[PDB]
Amino acid sequence: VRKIILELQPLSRGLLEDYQKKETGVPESNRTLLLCLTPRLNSSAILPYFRAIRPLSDKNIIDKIIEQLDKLKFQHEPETEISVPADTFECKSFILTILQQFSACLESVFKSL
Amino acid sequence: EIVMTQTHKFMSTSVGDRVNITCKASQDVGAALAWYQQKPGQAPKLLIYWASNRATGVPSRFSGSGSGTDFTFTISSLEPEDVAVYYCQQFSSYHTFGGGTKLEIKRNDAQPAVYLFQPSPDQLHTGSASVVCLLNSFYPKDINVKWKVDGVIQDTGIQESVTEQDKDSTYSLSSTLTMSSTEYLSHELYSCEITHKSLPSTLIKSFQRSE
Amino acid sequence: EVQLVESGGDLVKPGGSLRLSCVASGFTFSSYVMSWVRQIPEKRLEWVATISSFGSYTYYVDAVKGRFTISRDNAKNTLYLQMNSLRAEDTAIYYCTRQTTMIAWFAYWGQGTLVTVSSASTTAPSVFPLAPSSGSTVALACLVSGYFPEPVTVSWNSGSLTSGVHTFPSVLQSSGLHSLSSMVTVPSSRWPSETFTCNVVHPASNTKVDKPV
Repeated sequence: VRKIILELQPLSRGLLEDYQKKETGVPESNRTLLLCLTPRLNSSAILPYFRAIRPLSDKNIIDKIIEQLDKLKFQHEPETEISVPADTFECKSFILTILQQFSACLESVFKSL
Repeated sequence: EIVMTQTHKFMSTSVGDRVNITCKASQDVGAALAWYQQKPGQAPKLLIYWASNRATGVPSRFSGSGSGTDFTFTISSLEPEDVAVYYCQQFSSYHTFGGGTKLEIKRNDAQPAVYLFQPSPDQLHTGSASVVCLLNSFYPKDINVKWKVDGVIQDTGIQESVTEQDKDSTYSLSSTLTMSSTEYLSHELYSCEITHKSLPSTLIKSFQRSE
Repeated sequence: EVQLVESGGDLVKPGGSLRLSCVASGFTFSSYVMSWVRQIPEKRLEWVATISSFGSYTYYVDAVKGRFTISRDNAKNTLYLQMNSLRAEDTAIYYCTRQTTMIAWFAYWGQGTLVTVSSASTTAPSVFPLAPSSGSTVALACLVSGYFPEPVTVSWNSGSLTSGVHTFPSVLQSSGLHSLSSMVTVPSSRWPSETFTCNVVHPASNTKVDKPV
């Protein structure tokens, strides 16, 4: 479990910082999207969001993230179907909030361990 | 670098009136503009982003419009708590701010009370001489104070200090002419000459040093 | 609630250094871009520097490049501004701000910390009484000359005289010292039969003067 956190952390940090550098004027969504814990890390609550933004992001990093989180998922656990905002500004806020909360979850879980 | 121009440093408005504050960008910024309000002693507060989105909790009388290079911040009906400085800011590229537009309350014209003070003997002992012209409780803000020593207009040695709009909407201002004590002692007639909308002709306050 | 608290502003000489800190609470600090904005005494705003979540990317305004360094310590929820080779025009209130990406607007501001760069050392004011040059009223004044740093407080007759007092805003002289004037209008019966005094306090130099007019 510490192993998956450490594998994911550079991927998450890079995705967030690259978005902060490339995207200008992204509004605050004020939404909670990712549920960090279940109490173990909550792959089934986090995974659908990454599946939903895969076409909008770096598919290669996303695929690595998904492969890591799949290892922390019960096969029986169902995944919510995610609604990605269609409006361009809402869609960037949606992506940005996912990256922020994923970063925060891993940092939180790491302090736990 | 994208230069943001607010043409008016100050605007006079009346409570209940519509206020239009303009901001123009030197190049296209699209809609990537923000508006801030600042009151004395506080940080700026975000009001509008993406040129027209009102931030959470911002009163509905505030609004923004424009896209491209020309932007307008609008208060539909000015309220007394709206007296403040408003700044635009573009985030198309590296952050730049407009220079600010101070809103103040329009009132009836008011004539200045003018007082003129000679340098005190204690100051002259140190080698300097400050001649002090003090103007109290005038409206409007725009005023012209001219200094003449033995009839020649001075263009150096003059510091001006204007107050903020006081509680009854009038302004006060100081103008001080500083020179060496020897230079002060070489002249006789010191005049502070005031031109202002409320005065039908220039008000001259003067004194003769040799008295 | 989101809170940003700046500290470390102080007086310094040109060419000196100073380190500002901003401690943040109420949000996950490492999720956000952080920035400094300053406001000079003429009240123009100027963006200063910006740092991404984990410090990989930084931007600086040209005026401070090669003199200032922005950095952050995510463990301590702290943003820093290391300021070197300070100049007089660096004098400003420095605000810590939070942003979503590196180029955006500023929705959250701290209260600011004042940085004053001046070649003048702390200087006590000289207080010069300005007596009238007959009437219903007369005007008395005090020139509070050449002090640093701001502010002074001026009162009249140990504060008993408040009506008709007018203290003007201070102006900065090329020497780096400030001056202002204070005046009062009194009923003409009260002068010159009574004595009037202006009381000037300069906290920074811990000096108190009473000058009779």
